[PDB]
Amino acid sequence: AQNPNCNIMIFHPTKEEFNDFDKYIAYMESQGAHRAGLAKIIPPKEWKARETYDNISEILIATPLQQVASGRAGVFTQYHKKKKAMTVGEYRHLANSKKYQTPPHQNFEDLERKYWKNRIYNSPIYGADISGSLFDENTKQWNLGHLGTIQDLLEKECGVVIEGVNTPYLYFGMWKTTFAWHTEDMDLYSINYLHLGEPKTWYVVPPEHGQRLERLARELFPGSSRGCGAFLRHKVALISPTVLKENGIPFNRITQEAGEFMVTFPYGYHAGFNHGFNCAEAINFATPRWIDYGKMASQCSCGEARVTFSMDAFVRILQPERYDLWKRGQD
Ligand SMILES: O=C(O)CNC(=O)C(=O)O
Ligand SMILES: [Mg+2]
Ligand code: NI
Ligand SMILES: [Zn+2]
Repeated sequence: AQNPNCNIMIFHPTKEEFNDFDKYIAYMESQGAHRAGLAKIIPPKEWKARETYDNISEILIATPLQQVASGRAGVFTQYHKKKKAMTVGEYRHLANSKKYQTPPHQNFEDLERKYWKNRIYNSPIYGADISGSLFDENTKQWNLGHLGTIQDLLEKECGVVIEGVNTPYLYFGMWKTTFAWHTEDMDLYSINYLHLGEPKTWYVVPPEHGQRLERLARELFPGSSRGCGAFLRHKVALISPTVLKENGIPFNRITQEAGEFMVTFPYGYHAGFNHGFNCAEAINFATPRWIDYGKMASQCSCGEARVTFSMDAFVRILQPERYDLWKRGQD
């Protein structure tokens, strides 16, 4: 079995290997990359996402989210307080202000220590979940707006045509902005490109061990767990690496830098934080190997998780027994 310790793998495809996206995902899996839940892909030196980032300041962040924490430094939840609209240029200035800017630090490890010590005492503002793309239309390789759609993959595998669309999303971050522990909707893959700015640190649990994270989370957030049998779908819970290690949960960590892709694999729980002002683009995708994970994915039906239009058909076709309860949760 390849990669039996479930380490995060890093790939350096050649320009020729960068042509065929599906083929390269399958190659990475042939080497055991999916066992980690997360892989890094460094593009060939000949590639670029677009020519410059000099003209992005007028993008609007219609609903910036202030991420307010509750709990203790290593075990907390966050809620999202909606703020007034602002442009990317306004948000960049805010990120760089004395109130929000990255503190002085020695290296990524020092900054990680500072994150986990101090995150709960601040409320950073995240420009997350903005429909759109920063890839040039002429970028033909690994262009996240030109991937094969999940609806087409379902149709190709299973024969059933379904409604829905699959488009990317932009994330404008600042120091301490946080993504809570989660798997993707319907335990899909994700791919994330860090277009510009400061790094993003990731934590990940191997898919084969995801239920160990779920059992810990039920113990650590006992009210939330009574509320909902899949409350990690709410995307609000944080658990630090120190707490994971104290509880014997297998995990790994890695820092993504500008110009790098990350891929999350089906049922790979992940969480992390931004180092300073940055912009990422991400989208969900599927392969043939995903279908069995989609059929088995948990679902939130308590009302909280509320999701996109296109999840309806995935539940309806892959999980017909759960459909009626899940849809009640949507309504
Ligand atoms: O970058 C973020 O805030 C969160 N991203 C992801 O969870 C992802 O790409 O799958
Ligand atoms: Mg602009
Ligand atoms: Ni994700
Ligand atoms: Zn729920």
